[PDB]
Amino acid sequence: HGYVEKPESEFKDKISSEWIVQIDPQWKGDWDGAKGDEGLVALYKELKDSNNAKDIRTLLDSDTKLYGANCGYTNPDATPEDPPTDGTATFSRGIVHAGPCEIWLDDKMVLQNDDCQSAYGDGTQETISVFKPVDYSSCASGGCMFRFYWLALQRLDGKTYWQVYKNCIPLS
Amino acid sequence: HGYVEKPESEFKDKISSEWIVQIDPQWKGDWDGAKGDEGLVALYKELKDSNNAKDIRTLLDSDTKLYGANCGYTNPDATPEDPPTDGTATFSRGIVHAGPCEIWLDDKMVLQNDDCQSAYGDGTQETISVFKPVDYSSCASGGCMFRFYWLALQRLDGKTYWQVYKNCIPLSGP
Ligand SMILES: [Cu+2]
Ligand SMILES: [Cu+2]
Repeated sequence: HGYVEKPESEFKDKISSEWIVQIDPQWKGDWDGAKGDEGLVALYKELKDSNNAKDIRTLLDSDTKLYGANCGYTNPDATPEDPPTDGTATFSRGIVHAGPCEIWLDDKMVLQNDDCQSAYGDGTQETISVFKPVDYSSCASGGCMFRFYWLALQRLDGKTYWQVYKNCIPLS
Repeated sequence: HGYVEKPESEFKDKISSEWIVQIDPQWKGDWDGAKGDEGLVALYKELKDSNNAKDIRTLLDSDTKLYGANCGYTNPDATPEDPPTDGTATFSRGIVHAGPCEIWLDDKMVLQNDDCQSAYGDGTQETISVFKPVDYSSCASGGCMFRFYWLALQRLDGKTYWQVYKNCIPLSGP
């Protein structure tokens, strides 16, 4: 759960920290047989390779009925805001689910990791997750759309689920 | 997870300890706000009272799309077997989810609890769950269908779900 807080996510309607969808894994594999967070991540990395996938955006953007609405619950129509000046993005809390995440500035993939839980925080909810480094130089011209993608790999009584989080924030 | 082991569940095809369905709570209430297993059970009891429900079978039988196929993955047309002789039924493992369960022999409800995790075992998977007491006397003349229902109350990241478990086992008379 959570949303990007810097830059500040905006909502048209209700504020929500929830995933946009929560579905069965769509890449065929032995998801249920993986040993814990490290197992889910390791399997993800293995399936990423054999599906020939360079990033999660391509997958998550390919079908909004299966992978959820563009921008999730966030509002791309919001008043654009100034990019951060410190080369970071900040989540609204600590990431406590394993899985890959990505930041794009328009068509430029500026940050990517197979397990953002370990890369950008300490796995506790208390420690704010800080996405860094982020180069916002491509935005200084005429702005950009900041897009955040996160695929959390989750378990409920032995069964693995994919949770999809999407945020969009316009920058000037 | 699990299935009734005594009497012995027979499976239509694949053997499965899984629920037949897993769905949003269908009774409106503050399911996500309940504090743990104790809270989930306490909330069930309140909504049971206000929905005027005497059992879970009526609800779970009312819509077999929403609440899953009759008999789950089990075969009610298996060779009938002799009822247990010791006034008990045995689960295939220990129950480790909170929530109500009940046992019917045809239209007779012979066991019910709002929280079978605490009533019929110790909350560990290792300790086998044993439903008791069960009176099988109605099966003597002409056999009976044994039905097990269980509504498990589960959380996944602050969101509550209902898991529905159903087993049917045919028992013989003399
Ligand atoms: Cu979450
Ligand atoms: Cu289970």
